[PDB]
Amino acid sequence: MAREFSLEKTRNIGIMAHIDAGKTTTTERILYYTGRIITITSAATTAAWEGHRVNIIDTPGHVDFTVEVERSLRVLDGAVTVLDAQSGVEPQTETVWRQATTYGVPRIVFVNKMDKLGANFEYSVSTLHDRLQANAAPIQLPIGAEDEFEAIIDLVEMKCFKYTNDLGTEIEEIEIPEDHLDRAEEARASLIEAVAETSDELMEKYLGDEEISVSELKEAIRQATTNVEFYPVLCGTAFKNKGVQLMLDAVIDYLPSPLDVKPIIGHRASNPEEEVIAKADDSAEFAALAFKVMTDPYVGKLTFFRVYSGTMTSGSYVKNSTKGKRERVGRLLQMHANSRQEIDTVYSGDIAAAVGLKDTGTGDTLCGEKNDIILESMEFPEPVIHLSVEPKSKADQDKMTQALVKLQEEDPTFHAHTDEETGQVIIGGMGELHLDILVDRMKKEFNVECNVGAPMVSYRETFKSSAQVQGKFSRQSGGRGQYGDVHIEFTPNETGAGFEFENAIVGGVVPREYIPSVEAGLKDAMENGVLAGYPLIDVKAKLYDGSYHDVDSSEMAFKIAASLALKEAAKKCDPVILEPMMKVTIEMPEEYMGDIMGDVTSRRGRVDGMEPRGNAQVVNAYVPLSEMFGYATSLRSNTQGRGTYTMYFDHYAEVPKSIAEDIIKKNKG
Amino acid sequence: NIKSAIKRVKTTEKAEARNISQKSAMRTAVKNAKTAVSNNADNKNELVSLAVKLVDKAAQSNLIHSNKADRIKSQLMTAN
RNA sequence: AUGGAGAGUUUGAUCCUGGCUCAGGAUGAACGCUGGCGGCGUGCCUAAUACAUGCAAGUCGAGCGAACGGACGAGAAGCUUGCUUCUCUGAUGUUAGCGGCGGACGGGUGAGUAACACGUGGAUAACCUACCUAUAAGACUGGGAUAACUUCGGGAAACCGGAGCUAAUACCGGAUAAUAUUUUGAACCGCAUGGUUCAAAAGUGAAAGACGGUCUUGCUGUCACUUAUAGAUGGAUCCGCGCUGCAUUAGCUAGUUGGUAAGGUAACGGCUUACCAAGGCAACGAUGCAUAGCCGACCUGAGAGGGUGAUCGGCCACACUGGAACUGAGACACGGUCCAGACUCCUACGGGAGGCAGCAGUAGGGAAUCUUCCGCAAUGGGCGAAAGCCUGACGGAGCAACGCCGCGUGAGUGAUGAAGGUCUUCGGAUCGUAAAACUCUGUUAUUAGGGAAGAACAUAUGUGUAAGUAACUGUGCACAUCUUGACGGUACCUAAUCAGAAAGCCACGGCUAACUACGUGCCAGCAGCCGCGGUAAUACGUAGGUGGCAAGCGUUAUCCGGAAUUAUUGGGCGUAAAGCGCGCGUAGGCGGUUUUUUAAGUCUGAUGUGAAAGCCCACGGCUCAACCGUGGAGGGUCAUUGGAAACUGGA
Ligand SMILES: CC(=O)O[C@H]1C[C@@]2(C)[C@@H](C[C@@H](O)[C@H]3[C@@]4(C)CC[C@@H](O)[C@@H](C)[C@@H]4CC[C@@]32C)/C1=C(\CCC=C1CCCC1)C(=O)O
Ligand SMILES: Nc1nc2c(ncn2[C@@H]2O[C@H](COP(=O)(O)OP(=O)(O)O)[C@@H](O)[C@H]2O)c(=O)[nH]1
Ligand SMILES: [Mg+2]
Ligand SMILES: [Mg+2]
Ligand SMILES: [Mg+2]
Ligand SMILES: [Mg+2]
Ligand SMILES: [Mg+2]
Ligand SMILES: [Mg+2]
Ligand SMILES: [Mg+2]
Ligand SMILES: [Mg+2]
Ligand SMILES: [Mg+2]
Ligand SMILES: [Mg+2]
Ligand SMILES: [Mg+2]
Repeated sequence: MAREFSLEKTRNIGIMAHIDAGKTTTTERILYYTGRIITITSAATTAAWEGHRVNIIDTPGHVDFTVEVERSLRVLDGAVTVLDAQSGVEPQTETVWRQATTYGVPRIVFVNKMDKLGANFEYSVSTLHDRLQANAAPIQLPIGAEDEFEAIIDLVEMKCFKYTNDLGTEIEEIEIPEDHLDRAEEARASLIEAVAETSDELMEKYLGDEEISVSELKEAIRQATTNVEFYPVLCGTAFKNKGVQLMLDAVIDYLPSPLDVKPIIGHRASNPEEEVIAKADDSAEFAALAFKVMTDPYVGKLTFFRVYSGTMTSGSYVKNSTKGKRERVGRLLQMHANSRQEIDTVYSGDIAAAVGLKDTGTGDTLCGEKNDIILESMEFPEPVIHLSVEPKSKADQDKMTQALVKLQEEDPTFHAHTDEETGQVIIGGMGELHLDILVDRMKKEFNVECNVGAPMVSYRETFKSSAQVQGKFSRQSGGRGQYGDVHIEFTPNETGAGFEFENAIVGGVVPREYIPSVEAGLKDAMENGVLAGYPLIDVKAKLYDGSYHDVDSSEMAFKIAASLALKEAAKKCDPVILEPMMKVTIEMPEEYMGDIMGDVTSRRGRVDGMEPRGNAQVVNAYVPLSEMFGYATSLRSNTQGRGTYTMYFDHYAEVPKSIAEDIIKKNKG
Repeated sequence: NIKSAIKRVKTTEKAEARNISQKSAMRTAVKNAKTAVSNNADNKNELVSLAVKLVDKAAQSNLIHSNKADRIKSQLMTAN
């Protein structure tokens, strides 16, 4: 009938932070407080705070699970960034901060764990300023640290809250203590200056020395936050129930609504160039983005989607504009702190779960049947680690393929593909932990035990020395008589130039009919390895002389002659084995540049160069693909998780003597 | 389980108790009458009459069928 | 008479034989491309796989006690006569519980079943039947409990016990009543056993009240109750005949076959037990193995036949698996009970719970099959005196070109053969009256108005009439009136605006309707068969044109046809596949001429039946048609009965 909460009272927020910062504890406390006049599950939970609807998505911290952070920030409006008080900003805090910046999501910072030993609110704020270069300012002050932490001074209203217990109840609202009054006034001045740096009207009002009203200051903070120019910093301890109510109040006061957020732009299916703006309007056409897909053992497949514009009722038909198919919405569910509720309708700015959608994966657009809009999808990182996977029992390969398909639908960042050259199935993921979890899930949930290893590297062969060679084949002894003869000069071609066949035949000594057959025989014999079984590349074969018989000459005979010529050329030209070399670009803070270059040179690679980029450094190198195994883990260990890299096939290079000998021995036996 | 089904369970148990009591009584009377007829006793006719009374009351209660009661009476009164 | 088509391919060529292949029809179809609408149908064929969640069986207060509730309207004035308690009356009402009836129907499924399961025709003098109808006779007199409820105790829950009290149309004794049981006599009759009627006696139990009218507690209406005999309905058993593959399955059977006695059952019966005997089945296919629900019907075929057993109707069987009984008229019971088993779930760890092959839906399997929708308004069912409650039966709506049927995507004029594509002999030909342009229409579509039928009723209110009454109320019937629609403001109708939103698929070597240009060059590729492709490709890909169809068109799968290619209709065995190497001989098949007789086959007439729906013919109603409805015709190797004697069979 009528939406229980208006667009002006909706808050779609995500809790994000470094590992063990307290995201789950904070979410649990928030749910408990919203539910009182708690198991955390499902993509999003719906609650109510002070007449406002709050959708909460709790995100993972590990860099291995950046997919969840991406897919949540895509559909969310605001974010709460949690910081450990003792350490402030950490590497995954930085990563989630950059993701939120890329998605233009307003953020409020919350310094959790104030009661922990070593907690330093000022140091955490300084880390916000330095590590992130963020216009963040406190809107509160902590009275006490560690066990002494006992009150929070709200600076906007210059009011102290004293917490008398860890239960989160019986908070005393009092005036700021006199000894802390000067510090509170200084902090309020700093906050006002920070906001005024973005607001010109507030800047003039502050320069005029006139007192700032509470409502005016709250409005200015809201404007700056929703513009993503300011970051309010709060403090508390979710474990001991201090500051959670203040954090919720800040969520209401400063984080935006689906109206305050910037609009969404999509492309018409039939007019990709055409742009459609989908504002938060119930009366507009229905468009929503499916951001999560799971299987609930009780209700079946659940599709969690965020609705941007329009409304949609359960028990109807919608269009999957991305797939261009029709989906039956049979049931709509919303997950609360303790139970799931069936809801008959979903409006703009609501996160819900549909039951009965078939062939609707994450990132799909669900639009009204008549409409054909397509909203912007999500971009996820490319794989950073690759492993060759294979079932321990070959009888489960079909089960393995089906499990891989289902897992790829569940997880965008997990990829599986077959390599033609090596015939191996390779799984790519965001990290060792990611791949280990996926392997265990395949083993147990899908009952396909698999073993994983380093992917095989497809080597090549080449000729290092030039030589003129002859291939003759005479088979007149029995029955049909065959004759073939060729004289070919094999030359090391310029690396990367590929095979080049030249026909320097004079006088028709080799009939022009058989020359293509000679070239084809050379191509086949080069496809077959001459030193270790790998294809031969980068060779110039010049057919410069030969002989033929008016009857015995045949295409097969000349192919035999070409094969013999290649065999003798392999005997005489000292072939070598080539290995793929990857152009590798490594981005990291300069303080780890020496470690990165040392690791590159230890991987048998060479450092091509270095160059600043933004606030970090980029190192360009060439490393063997074989030596690039497990590089992401080493890079993260060297850079405290701050280093990233990309690698692309660049060229082939000669394998060292010992490595080539080992390869030859392995292939022979 | 249906409400009426639970109720029917209760009523079935009650009816079974009553029916088994009555059937046991009538069977005992029938056996006594048969023994008295087999070995002549001064109580023979009275026992046979009691057996017939209980047999007919059982047939009317539907514990046994009318034809079953008829067979019992026929054999009992042919022996007697 | 209503009905029957062939073609390619073995060769240098030929005729024959012979297989392979194609043109037709069909589908619960799937897939590929494409896709406008309406009507009527159809839609998990796979996993009788497992199932979250909601709903699918209740009803009766006019059977019963109790509890809650509190009108209408009592009393004191708090001086508030509008608000107040208990000392009342307490009506209209509601309910957990006892009791009655219904949960055995309705709905699902096809696992099992090769069997009197099913079909057809018969039989029961071997049977049973609540509710319903008719007739006749009754309903007399007493009693003891218990649920609920209160209290005490134990539990997470499921819920448990102990004590005390109270009802009934709950339960029980006694009284009278029999066509039922025993005995005796008599009469008549039949298909062995036996059946029907009459007369004597002995044993012998039934029941209940509720709501009203008249009020004389006497009479009495409706409903309900009991006994007996009939009707109706439903069920049970037996039997002839029919109904499937294999002998690379030949022996099977020991309660087995018969008799006697008893027990048991609604009922007959080795149904079961005790005894005696050694019988019973089987090449006319026993036994074993495999597969299968059967039928009406459905597809195909000229027919004979062949294939199938969705939707709809009948019969059967099953309800997680196996066994059992209870209650009951009826079950050995889908949403009952007990036990065992597998599996699953909850738990406070003490202990508890469950069965979608009901309707939706989930997971899974799959090439593949739908909404966790609306309403009891119609029809039907259960309960109720009735209003009414319940009803995922059912009536509707939603989805799917899945099928069939209907209508669109425009119509008239239009040479001036316009541009442009393709080909060209460079003249022209063709797309083409196609286009452009003028004129016209609005089926459709958009907008705005009007708007059905399906609805009969039941009940209630008025009278009239009929049995009974001493007379009413009531009961049956008849005529009137108020009211009852999920679909749905849907179908349909009217008015205005626009050709504007609405054509795709396959094929073009022969079979087989439709040919040319470029690209390729035994490659890429096509292909149902024969085959095509190596520079002149009507066979590969594209383009123009053409052909067939058209909201569908192609492909794949399966069935019948063509196939006389298992040949009864309707073929063969010298050389094409095919005469056992040859005797002797059993069963079986077949059998010379005449006469008399029988009526098993054979022929002919009558009667009953072969449900309904379906097919075919006719008619009627949706604007047509599909579809729907109503009559007719058809379908048996069917049965009973009466006739003929030529042939086959018997004497
Ligand atoms: C916020 C939240 O609930 O995070 C959860 C949800 C989470 C992000 C999970 C980690 C991981 O299993 C994730 C992946 C990517 C795993 C692969 C696929 O199965 C996909 C579909 C899957 C999607 C999400 C998922 C299930 C979480 C998590 C981290 C667990 C911590 C660990 C420490 C070492 C061992 C692991 C957490 O508790 O923070
Ligand atoms: N001392 C302290 N410990 C905390 C606080 N908040 C959370 N923790 C604990 O620190 C850990 C954080 O883990 P969790 O809350 O799951 O964080 P996440 O990794 O961000 O989801 C847990 O062991 C918490 O109990 C806090 O405010 N103070
Ligand atoms: Mg967490
Ligand atoms: Mg079967
Ligand atoms: Mg024929
Ligand atoms: Mg039942
Ligand atoms: Mg069930
Ligand atoms: Mg079902
Ligand atoms: Mg599947
Ligand atoms: Mg034939
Ligand atoms: Mg021969
Ligand atoms: Mg011979
Ligand atoms: Mg018929």
